[PDB]
Amino acid sequence: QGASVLFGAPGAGDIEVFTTRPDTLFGATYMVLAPEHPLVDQLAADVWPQDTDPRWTGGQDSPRAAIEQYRRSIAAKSKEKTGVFTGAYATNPVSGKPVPVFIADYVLLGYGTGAIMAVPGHDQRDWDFANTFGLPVQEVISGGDVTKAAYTGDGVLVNSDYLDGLDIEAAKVEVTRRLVKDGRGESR
Ligand SMILES: NC[C@H]1O[B@@-]2(O[C@@H]3[C@H](O2)[C@@H](COP(=O)(O)O)O[C@H]3n2cnc3c(N)ncnc32)c2c(OCCCO)cccc21
Repeated sequence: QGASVLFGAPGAGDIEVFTTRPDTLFGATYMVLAPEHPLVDQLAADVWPQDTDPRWTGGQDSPRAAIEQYRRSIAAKSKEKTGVFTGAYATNPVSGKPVPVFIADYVLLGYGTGAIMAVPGHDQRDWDFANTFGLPVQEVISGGDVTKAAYTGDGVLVNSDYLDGLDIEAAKVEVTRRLVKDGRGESR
C-alpha cells in the first residue's frame, strides 16, 4: 500500500511526502509542495541556481519574488499546470540524486502532508507539469512510452537498482523495507 517518505533538504530538515507508489521512487525527478506549505519560505534560495530554466521563475528575478507573485496569483482570479521553482534541491532518499523543489497549486496543502514526490513517468499529473515546465521524465515501470504519456499500467521495475525486475507490489514492499532501515520512511 502507501508510504510516508522523507526527502532531506539543506536547511529545511526533511520534507515528508505521502505516496501510493513508493516503488516509483527512482523516477522521482522533482518535488512539489503546496504553495502555502510552511517549509517553502525556509527553502527559498537567495539566487536562482545556474541550471534554473527560465520557464520556472514566473519571470521574477529571485526565488522569493517568484513564490510571492505565484501565491498572489492564487488569490487573484481565485486546468493547466502552473508553479514556480523554489531554488532548493532535496536529496532523493534511495538514489541520493538532487531533486528540484517546486510549489504548484495542483498540490493541496490539506491532503496528506501537503507535499509530493513527482514521478512524471508514471503519474499523468506530474507528466503534465513536467511537460509544461521542462523537467526530466524517467521510466521506472516497463510497458509504455513515457515520452508520450505517463505509464500507469502494470510492468516490471527498471532503472531502479535493487528493485529492478520486481513486480510493483513486491517493489513497494522492498523499497519500504529499505526506507525503514534507513530512517527515510514507513508504510502508511
Ligand atoms: N506522484 C508520484 C507518486 O505519488 B503519488 O501521488 C501522490 C500520492 O501518490 C497520491 C495519494 O492519493 P491517495 O491517498 O488517494 O492514494 O496522490 C498524490 N498526492 C499525495 N499528496 C498529495 C497532495 N497533497 N496533493 C496532490 N496530490 C497528492 C502517485 C500516484 O497516485 C495515484 C493515486 C491518486 O489518487 C500514481 C503514480 C505515482 C505516484
